[PDB]
Amino acid sequence: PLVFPSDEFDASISQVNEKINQSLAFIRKSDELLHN
Amino acid sequence: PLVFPSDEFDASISQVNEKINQSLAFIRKSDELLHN
Amino acid sequence: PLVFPSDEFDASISQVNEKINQSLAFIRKSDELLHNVNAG
Amino acid sequence: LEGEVNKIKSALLSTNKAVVSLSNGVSVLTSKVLDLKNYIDKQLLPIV
Amino acid sequence: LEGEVNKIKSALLSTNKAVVSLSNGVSVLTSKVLDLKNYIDKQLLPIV
Amino acid sequence: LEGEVNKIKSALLSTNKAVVSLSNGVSVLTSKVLDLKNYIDKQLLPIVNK
Repeated sequence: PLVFPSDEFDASISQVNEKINQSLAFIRKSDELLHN
Repeated sequence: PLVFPSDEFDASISQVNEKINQSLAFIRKSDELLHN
Repeated sequence: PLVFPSDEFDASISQVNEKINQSLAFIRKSDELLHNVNAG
Repeated sequence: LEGEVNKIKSALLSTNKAVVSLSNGVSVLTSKVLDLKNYIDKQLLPIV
Repeated sequence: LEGEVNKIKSALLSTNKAVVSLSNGVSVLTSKVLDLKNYIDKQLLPIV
Repeated sequence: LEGEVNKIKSALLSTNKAVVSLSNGVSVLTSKVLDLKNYIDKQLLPIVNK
């Protein structure tokens, strides 16, 4: 039988997208300061 | 017969490289100013 | 025997992780210097 | 010192754009890796 | 000027956290790509 | 402030190198992902089919 470890895979990919958005947020603040 | 969506996939991978390239170009302009 | 190009795949993946580390080593240095400029 | 600081500000602005550009690229790459996993799971496995 | 750079110092600090975040992202993504390759090699292929 | 406008300069320079590195890391990851896709497409499927 073949059972892909799918739910973990999906949770990890969501963790990746979360880190990407955090990244964009830290940048959004750096830009803010600069424009001040 | 299964048919992999291998044309939109190439196109997406191509845009990923373009962004990696843009990223490098921006750092190039940043190091330039700093060296100036 | 189809054969997955495994040895080369693992080599590349190891190169990716080695680059992530060097990236973080550069950031560590940048922070170290920035906490050296003045105060909070 | 004015421009010295005004040069650095401009560089940092390019650097920020660099990080955003890379993040967007990783975002796209992440969806394609998900696509590969879903293809293997939903399309390939059921037939093997 | 104490301030114009002040923002810059804090701005670079936030830019640095952005890179640490994207790095952690890329790090997890890398493990998943490795998982796929291992799944195809050790699970799928033997049965194909 | 002088010696501090230079510190920040050296820090940014290190931050830029941090981005160049991560970018090269992602570049290689991208080529491996394409590799996986091509393997499934050009090597696996044809056998999973005929």
